[PDB]
Amino acid sequence: GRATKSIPPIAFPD
Repeated sequence: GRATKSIPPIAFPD
């Protein structure tokens, strides 16, 4: 669920 929209965006499936 963690997806930071700062680039480059790091999104984790949790």
